[PDB]
Amino acid sequence: NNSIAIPTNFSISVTTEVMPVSMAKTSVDCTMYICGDSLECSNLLLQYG
Amino acid sequence: VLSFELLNAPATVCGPKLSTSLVKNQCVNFNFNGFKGTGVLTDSSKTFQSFQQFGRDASDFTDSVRDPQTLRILDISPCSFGGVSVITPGTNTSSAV
Ligand SMILES: *[C@@H]1O[C@H](CO)[C@@H](O[C@@H]2O[C@H](CO)[C@@H](O)[C@H](O)[C@H]2NC(C)=O)[C@H](O)[C@H]1NC(C)=O
Ligand SMILES: *[C@@H]1O[C@H](CO)[C@@H](O)[C@H](O)[C@H]1NC(C)=O
Repeated sequence: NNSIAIPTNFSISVTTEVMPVSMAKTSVDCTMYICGDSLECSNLLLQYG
Repeated sequence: VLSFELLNAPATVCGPKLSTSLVKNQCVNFNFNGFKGTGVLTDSSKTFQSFQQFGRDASDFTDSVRDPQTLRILDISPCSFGGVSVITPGTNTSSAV
């Protein structure tokens, strides 16, 4: 109840902190993934247009 | 009763059809022993076995095929090439892109 610790010296420390900000922007073409450049499939994809 | 099988082997029994000329670096639809598709035919430097006919990609998409007359190697690429973006202003202002 009558004891206290007081520092007598110090130090300077440099630390790292790594945080992500963005990811890779991606785009997807419906044709050339569902219908592989075929005319018969591209006439059926319009119903799912 | 007749039994058929279709493998990566040279064909023995074939239907009556007359071969045509070979066109390269163009968007055409081909027919190699009944395998009909659409792509750009290019000369290829890949090496096959002594019996195999068409190679395959990672997604089971045939991209190389051997013509049964020249017995050489051809490469198939899609007619559509890459992604194309269009930059436009508003249509009420102009129509130049
Ligand atoms: C705190 O600690 C540092 C070392 O980290 C001490 O710095 C020294 O100070 C003396 C003179 O006081 C110099 O001659 C030395 O070169 C310094 N560096 C080292 C590495 O010894 C400093 O004195 C300390 N402060 C205190 C005890 O009050
Ligand atoms: C017939 O097939 C052979 C062997 O594949 C080939 O060399 C030749 O060009 C083909 N055509 C004719 C007209 O002989």
